[PDB]
Amino acid sequence: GSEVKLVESGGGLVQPGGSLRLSCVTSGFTFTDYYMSWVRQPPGKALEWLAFIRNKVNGYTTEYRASVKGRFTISRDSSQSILYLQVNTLRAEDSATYYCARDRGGNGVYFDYWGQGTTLTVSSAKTTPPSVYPLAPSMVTLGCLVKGYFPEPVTVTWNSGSLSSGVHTFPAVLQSDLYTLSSSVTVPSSTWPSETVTCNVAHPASSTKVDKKIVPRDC
Amino acid sequence: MGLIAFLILIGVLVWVHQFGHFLMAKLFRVKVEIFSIGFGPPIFRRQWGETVYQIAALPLGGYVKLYGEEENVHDPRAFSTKKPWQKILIALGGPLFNFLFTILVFALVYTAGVEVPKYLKEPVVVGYVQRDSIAQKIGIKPGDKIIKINGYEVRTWEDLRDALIRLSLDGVKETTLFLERNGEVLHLTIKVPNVQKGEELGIAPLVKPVVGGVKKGSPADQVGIKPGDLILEVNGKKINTWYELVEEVRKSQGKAIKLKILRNGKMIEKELIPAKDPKTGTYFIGLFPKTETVVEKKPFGEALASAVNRTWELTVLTLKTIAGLITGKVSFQTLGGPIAIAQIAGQAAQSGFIPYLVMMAFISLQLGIFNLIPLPILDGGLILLFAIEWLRGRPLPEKFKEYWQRVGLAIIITLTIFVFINDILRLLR
Amino acid sequence: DIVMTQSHKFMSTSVGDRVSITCKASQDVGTDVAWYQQKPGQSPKLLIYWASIRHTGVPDRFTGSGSGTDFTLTISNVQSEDLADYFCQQYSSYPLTFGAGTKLELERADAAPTVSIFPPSSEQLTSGGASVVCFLNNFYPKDINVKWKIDGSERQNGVLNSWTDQDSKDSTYSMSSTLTLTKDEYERHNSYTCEATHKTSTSPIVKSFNRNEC
Ligand SMILES: [Zn+2]
Repeated sequence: GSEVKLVESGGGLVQPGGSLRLSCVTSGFTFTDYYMSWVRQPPGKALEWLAFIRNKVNGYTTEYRASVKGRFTISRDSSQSILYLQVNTLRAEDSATYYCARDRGGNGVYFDYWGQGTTLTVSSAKTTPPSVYPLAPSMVTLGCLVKGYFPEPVTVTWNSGSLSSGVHTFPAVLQSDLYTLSSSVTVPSSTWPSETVTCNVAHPASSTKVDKKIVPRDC
Repeated sequence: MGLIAFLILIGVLVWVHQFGHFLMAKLFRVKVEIFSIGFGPPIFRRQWGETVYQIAALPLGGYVKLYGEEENVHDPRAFSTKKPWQKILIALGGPLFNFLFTILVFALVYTAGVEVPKYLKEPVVVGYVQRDSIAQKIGIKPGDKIIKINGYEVRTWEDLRDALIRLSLDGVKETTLFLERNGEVLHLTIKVPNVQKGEELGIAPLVKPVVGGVKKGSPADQVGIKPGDLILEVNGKKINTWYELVEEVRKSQGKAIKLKILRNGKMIEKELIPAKDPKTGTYFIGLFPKTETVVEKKPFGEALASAVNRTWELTVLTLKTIAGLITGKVSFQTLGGPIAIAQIAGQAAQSGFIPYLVMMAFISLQLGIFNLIPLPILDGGLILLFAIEWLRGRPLPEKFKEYWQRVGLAIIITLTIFVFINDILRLLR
Repeated sequence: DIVMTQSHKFMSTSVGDRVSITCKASQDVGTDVAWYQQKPGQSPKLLIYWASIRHTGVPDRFTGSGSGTDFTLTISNVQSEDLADYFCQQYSSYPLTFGAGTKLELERADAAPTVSIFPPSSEQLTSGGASVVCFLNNFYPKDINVKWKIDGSERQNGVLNSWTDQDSKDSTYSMSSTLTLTKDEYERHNSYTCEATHKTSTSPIVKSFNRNEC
């Protein structure tokens, strides 16, 4: 039969104080025979177990982390191999990647197969397109600065993809509900400004696609 | 007591092996000269005719020297002139004598009566399921009776343990399990745990709620719970299994506990405060469960038959372990070196003498099995040499003989040092 | 509750070596411990459970050991596909808890960073903002500290330092620092310096420019 497979859905951007339900579609194994859980993985932080639910022979009982009891609810579908997780009273601390997982049958619950995960962002900030500014002054380093956009992600290429060697794209930083990201490229001084160098920035959340040619300045 | 017990154990084992060699040799008109026990400088020797007995300083091993073993001596008493089949019998005498000794001591122990926990013979009834374990996960309610796994039909807990260890050695993962409750044989697909490395099925036998001991200085000892007394209830909760008392203490987590103790016919509402012990942040009561054991004495003929069956089972298990080791199934760290032999012999000696005897039987069987593998400078390699000479009709080339002996000496030496450093590693932990 | 403490957030190693990742429990958990591996952009994957039992399909290079509180994951003969995050987990008592994780860093020879400074663009000055950017490229090890002294005065305020992960091609690190000011503040000073202090140099590498010269 098909191999173990788990696919999560329901993530995205949600305002604080709202509610939603996450879904986990499973395949490749008898669904009613394994424990299921919703361990979460926030960005750059340790894993936090949320809840797990027992099998059919154990009455489908649930166990919860004490901090989320009364707030989060885990459940299974009645006639389909789908697991659900209802979440309410969302706050900014709940923004994380939420993982659905199948557990082994050994002693004590551990998680033998994980889904791809779905990312949830909880904030009141308004979607905003970015402003892209060039930064211009052997090997010479140029770059592009993308400032004042929301939400993630933003993709950056150089010369429509033809310039890939020596590219450093730095992770975004948040400040006052607005992100800032920068990218650098290093080219030989014999190749610029004799040939053009243009950075391309894409922000699909606002259907933004800007091209910015870096021309040299006075200093 | 431990070191001397180890010394005498190794001495009697090597004496039995070399005595079997010597008696088989004397039953074929050969002259024995060296009866060295162990190695190093011989501590003391006594001469009696051709047979000069000695005992040496370092008792790790032991070897015997005969007349005309491989020398080109045509004298009839020379071992080389003897027929290959008789030489094979001489080689086999050692392990055969070890096996006979193991069977005899096993039968003697069985006749003298062995002390085993009573639950090991009662019908398999699950009195307690460990929380969120394989038994609970598959759906084994308490009070269910297991009647069969895979395959070995099970009737006794000992049979279940033997079937589990055999299944783990065989590397079986999914196993059919016939379990009975209210006249329902509900087939289940259990996962065999790797019982070799420790994990178990999480099934507990019925245990009566009675205390057999109390830690001195424990709060229960200060309250007045003397050993040998049964406990009726805890805070009025109806408990009929000691494991349920354990669960109640675990869920107490430091709360004041009112134990209704049946003190040999009277009820005492003892008050205890089993708080979170600072040693591990856990409930502490300093109690000991009352273990129950029974002594069995099989009939002499039946005891001998049971000893033969147990010897066959242990030989099969050891052969399977050897096969797993040669295939990488079991790691090399499980080998028992002489220092491990010393420590386990001391443990058996402090445990008693009947456990000492059965452990002596087991280690003698292990030695006999080990000395049978095909390997130069081993009680098994010369069998291969003489069989090769017999089938080909001519002796092995002398240069090839020297090469074989040298490589055998080298491999034996290096494996002995490897198991030695394994013993030091075990001592470290 | 039970806390799984991984003392090391980063660990350096080379291909073919052996690594020992330690994990310390708050209390006795016996052997009810599992270990997981997570590669960037992928889900975690269980390698070992019960302290020493290898999962099915896991190569023999991964070994676990330890009992009580000081469990250890040893990786003999480190391969290139093991650059990932490794973390422990206990299931002796509820709630289930994980370790903070341990990232595998590749060793290589030291390298001084290439520092570049960029003044604000005319587009941003036209918008009313003023950002000065300092790029620090291809340095090793990752430990560095940057000060934005402006005309001799400290400017700790307004710094948004950011670091990348280890480069998958040359095993180096890069970092970008953006000092954001208002237009009024940018025009009230002259020299802008991004002095970079790194262990590869006893004295910091200094790069600066003056707006008055342009
Ligand atoms: Zn021998």
